[PDB]
Amino acid sequence: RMLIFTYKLERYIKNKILPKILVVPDRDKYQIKGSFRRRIPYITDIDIVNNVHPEYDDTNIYQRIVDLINSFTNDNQIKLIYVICGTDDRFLLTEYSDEEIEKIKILLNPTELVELNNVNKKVFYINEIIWDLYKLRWTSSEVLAGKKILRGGIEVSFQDVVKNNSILLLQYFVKIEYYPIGFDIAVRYKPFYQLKLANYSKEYYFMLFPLRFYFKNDPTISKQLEYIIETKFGLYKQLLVRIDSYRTIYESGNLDLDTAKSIIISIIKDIRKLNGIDMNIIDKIQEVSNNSAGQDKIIAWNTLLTQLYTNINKSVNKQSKKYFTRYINIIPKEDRKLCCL
Ligand SMILES: [Mg+2]
Ligand SMILES: [Mn+2]
Ligand SMILES: [Mn+2]
Repeated sequence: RMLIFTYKLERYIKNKILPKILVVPDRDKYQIKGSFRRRIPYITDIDIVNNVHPEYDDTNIYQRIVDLINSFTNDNQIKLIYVICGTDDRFLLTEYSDEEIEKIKILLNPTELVELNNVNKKVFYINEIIWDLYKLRWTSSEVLAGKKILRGGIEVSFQDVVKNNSILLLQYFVKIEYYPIGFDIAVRYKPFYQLKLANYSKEYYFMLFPLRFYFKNDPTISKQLEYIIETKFGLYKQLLVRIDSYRTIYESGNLDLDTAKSIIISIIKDIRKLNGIDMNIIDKIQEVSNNSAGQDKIIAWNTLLTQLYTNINKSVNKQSKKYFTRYINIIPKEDRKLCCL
């Protein structure tokens, strides 16, 4: 039932999906990156680099994206949510006490902003707010229209953006089996922070990731860490990503009831395989599915998935603390300070 890696699935992806969503389908012109390249058992998403020059360049890449978009209009399995290309430099801060001020005029909610101006490495929640504003995320209709309106009413055109950039990102969601899966395609048409243990509070599961990088060239330890992260706790991570998929699709304004329901159904089934979960959250989700309807249901679910998200994090971090302490103690105290760069 669950979406697990198999070669039947990989072949289906490479044969039936990729030729449809890639700018250049030729196998020699694309590379699979990230977790899918490692063929992790609990598939989360697919990351791909598409090197399309000289086949495609500044002068014809737009029309090829238009072709892709149009080919999907009547395809219920594939949706191109965002085309990411360009930046809005007005949100290019210099992180100076005076920089910030000059941007508030174009923000709506700077309470959240001032509610975390408190206090040098917390630029993380600053960029966490303005990232979507700095990086231009084009919708399909904005791409087809060929123009985009920015905050404050500033006008921008897609052709200008491609001419001033070397790469664009296609953000797809694809219904592979029972629910949507993210496909991120980095399209190159012209010729990191989460690795520091210092930037973590006590998210012990995610703090294993810097450790895995540290021990990447140690066979015995890298196998153990890979097993722990990807198999023992693999489903915890997959469920977090799957909840992010709901959120992302919903926030973009493209989640219909049928898709929301398929996601919620898959989560209810799989959540029972986990340990330490407040199953009351699950019961609350079922009661929504019973006494709400249409959009109100989608919204109520979104709200409840947020609690569930928190709960899953809490649980996996708790069950992970010992594996962290174990492997961190393998590193010398002098070096364990600034793991791992
Ligand atoms: Mg579609
Ligand atoms: Mn990935
Ligand atoms: Mn991705």
